[PDB]
Amino acid sequence: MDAIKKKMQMLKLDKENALDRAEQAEADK
Amino acid sequence: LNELQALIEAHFENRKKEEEELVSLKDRIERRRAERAEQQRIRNEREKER
Amino acid sequence: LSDKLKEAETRAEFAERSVTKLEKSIDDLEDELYAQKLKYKAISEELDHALNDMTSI
Repeated sequence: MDAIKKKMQMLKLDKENALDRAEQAEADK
Repeated sequence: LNELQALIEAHFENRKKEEEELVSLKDRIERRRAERAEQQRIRNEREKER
Repeated sequence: LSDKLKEAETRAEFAERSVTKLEKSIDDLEDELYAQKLKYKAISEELDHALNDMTSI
């Protein structure tokens, strides 16, 4: 299931980026 | 990732088609070989009857 | 020759029985290979078809 090892990484990046923003958005105050 | 799409379909389409065809193609070869087994049974019966 | 015949007949009968045992074992292998392929590629290849869907999303 390499198709999702790869989809996982894509979604992981999408959330990590959204999360980076969630954390920054809160961190920015 | 055009490759995930190429792979998701290549894995499925190339294999389901080639593989299921081998299943049924060989099933017929096997059935014919099973008929040979029946024909040997027939041959053995005929030799005994003669 | 009577003994050679009984022995050859034993061999012929042996071979008929051995062949019978192998007629059975060839059919068992013909059916086991069949069943294993029929269930194995049919299930695991199906599982790879399911991969096509399982790994979607």
